[PDB]
Amino acid sequence: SKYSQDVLQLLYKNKPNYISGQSIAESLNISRTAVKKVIDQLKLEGCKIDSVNHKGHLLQQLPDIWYQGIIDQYTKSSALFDFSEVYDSIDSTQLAAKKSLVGNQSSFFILSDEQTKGRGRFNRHWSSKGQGLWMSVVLRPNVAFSMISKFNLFIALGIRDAIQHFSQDEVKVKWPNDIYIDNGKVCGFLTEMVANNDGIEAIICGIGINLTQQLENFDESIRHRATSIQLHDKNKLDRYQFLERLLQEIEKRYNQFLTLPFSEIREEYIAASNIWNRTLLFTENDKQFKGQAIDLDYDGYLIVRDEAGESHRLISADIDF
Amino acid sequence: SKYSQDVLQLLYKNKPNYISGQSIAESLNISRTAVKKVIDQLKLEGCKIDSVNHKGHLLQQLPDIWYQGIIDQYTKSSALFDFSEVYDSIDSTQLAAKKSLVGNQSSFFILSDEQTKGRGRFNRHWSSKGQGLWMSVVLRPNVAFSMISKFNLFIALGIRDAIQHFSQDEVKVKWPNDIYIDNGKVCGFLTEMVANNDGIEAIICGIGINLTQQLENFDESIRHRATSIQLHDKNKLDRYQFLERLLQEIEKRYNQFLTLPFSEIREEYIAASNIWNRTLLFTENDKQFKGQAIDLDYDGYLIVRDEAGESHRLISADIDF
Ligand SMILES: Cc1ccc2oc(=O)n(CCCCn3nnc(CCCCC[C@@H]4SC[C@@H]5NC(=O)N[C@@H]54)c3F)c2c1
Ligand SMILES: Cc1ccc2oc(=O)n(CCCCn3nnc(CCCCC[C@@H]4SC[C@@H]5NC(=O)N[C@@H]54)c3F)c2c1
Repeated sequence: SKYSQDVLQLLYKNKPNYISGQSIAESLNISRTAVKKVIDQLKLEGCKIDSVNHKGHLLQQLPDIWYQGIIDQYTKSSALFDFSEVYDSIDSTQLAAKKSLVGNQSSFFILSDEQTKGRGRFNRHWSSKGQGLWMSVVLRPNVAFSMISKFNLFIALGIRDAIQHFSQDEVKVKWPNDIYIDNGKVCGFLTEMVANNDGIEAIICGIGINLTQQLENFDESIRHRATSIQLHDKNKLDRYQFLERLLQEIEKRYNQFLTLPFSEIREEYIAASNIWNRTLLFTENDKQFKGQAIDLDYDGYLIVRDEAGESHRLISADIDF
Repeated sequence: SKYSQDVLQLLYKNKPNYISGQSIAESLNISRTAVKKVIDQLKLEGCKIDSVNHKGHLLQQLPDIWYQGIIDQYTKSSALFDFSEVYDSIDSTQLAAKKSLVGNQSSFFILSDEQTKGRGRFNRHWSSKGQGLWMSVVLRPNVAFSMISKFNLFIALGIRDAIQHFSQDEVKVKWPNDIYIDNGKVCGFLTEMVANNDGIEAIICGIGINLTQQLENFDESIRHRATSIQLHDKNKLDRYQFLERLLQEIEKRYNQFLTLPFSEIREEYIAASNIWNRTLLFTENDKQFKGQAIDLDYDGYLIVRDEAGESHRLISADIDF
């Protein structure tokens, strides 16, 4: 409805108090009966809303659907993000972000319940409705373009922390672009930039996180190597609580990226990684080789000793277990 | 008119032969009288068209206006460019290019007679109708993002050569981003990219060239340091001939960029530069200093000895004479 988001936003703003239908009606300049109809539709879409005669309405719980009016409250109080765009379905949050950043210096993010053309690294296929967080973040660091790599390392730890807050099981980073919970890939992200020789015009970080998929919801080919946050959380995973936590952690790590050399988080990163003490398969255009991760150095390069005993120093790699 | 571009394209395709009105009418499935009206309007817009009873029409000369139908013939025979977009007016060819490249791997260029929001380096103001070439080129080199700097060096020589073909006076490059004809800035360009750690998604090269401005057409504040190609060409500068030459040279230098190390053009570059043997003013965020250009090294870095005797090695700089 035209006013569904405004009513939802009023309900969210007023937790933990009940708000009367009349207060909503006056706030939006519509009748009591249009408020009641909007609230009925919200309950029909899966809003858990307690209604009490003479007292009004209390939003208790949101469904597994993104609502622009709620996310507006997230950006309103954000020192980092100017706005968000929220979609039920699009081709890709990353395509949208790359278009929306042109011609302005706004920091913002784009969320979609579903992507019809989700793309990962190397143009690989990735995005079902209701089961995952599909998000692109656009930021404006005043730094040289060579700093993209370090951004990628900082943001990994923020994403890992946010997921770890909801998982009873250990959450690890696979350098440089994925997150795992006990052999199951729960998240992929990729950092892209627009830049020139004078500096970066935008960072676009694309983040895809499996939230509520049950094993039955993964292809039988990938079930053993894929997982969702819900499969490691004894409690219902609430996507809004999770998003709030993810944005706090993104901001924390972005400010670290702007203020700290990577050598100051390198030990934490190494201890959060699951690439050690195992044979790794590296793909590099037309050539593939096996090797071992020896170190992650002060500049974020992975130090590798390959099967033939030769050392490599890689800013990035395409790694399989 | 709906068919003005199709008729213009037929006339251009048929040089050096005359084409009859009937042949155009049959080609486009319209009447002789609509062909005659279109041709009258083309002549009114400044098309020099010879019409001869019983023989037909010969396009002899185009006005100082960009026509999509002509540029289509330029991209049709190009091994490099898939298409172009041609505008009478837009905010910026570079904004448009950055939007049009999202979600595809096409190579293309964007031309506008006028820009209302032309922007150079550091968001500086730059774009009058009828007097200049305002163009953005989008290319798809399969290379690492650190290669942007070398692209910038190769393209400089192509732009310089194209201008030099029409100027009786020596044309020089001011590293890293401008072209001069005897103390007059005739061109600015800037190379930008979209990239991630796995490689470049697009090069966007924005090129602005003063073509036909007379000194009266420059602000009185910049007249002594600004120039146009026309002011150094005893012959009428024809913008289409010039564009054709500029695109040949862009392609030549792009293929060099893809195949040669910079050390193979470094000597030519040094001999084409006008930054030697003079005091230069460098601006670097909040600090400014004076210095001398000592060398351009094998990697494209400018070697500078500053006024205090300290050496600097700069991938890029903000330089004034
Ligand atoms: C979690 C999970 C588990 C098992 C999987 O078996 C799969 O086949 N897949 C999909 C492909 C994952 C490979 N990949 N490529 N690039 C990356 C890193 C970048 C991924 C793109 C992230 C976001 S999604 C929102 C935004 N809008 C886009 O179009 N991209 C970005 C990968 F992990 C499996 C996946
Ligand atoms: C020729 C000429 C002579 C005298 C001048 O006195 C001036 O004030 N100006 C304008 C500013 C020139 C400084 N500049 N900044 N970045 C650069 C390099 C990048 C310039 C942008 C080029 C293209 S134009 C098509 C495309 N679409 C855009 O928005 N940008 C690009 C500069 F030379 C004078 C200029």
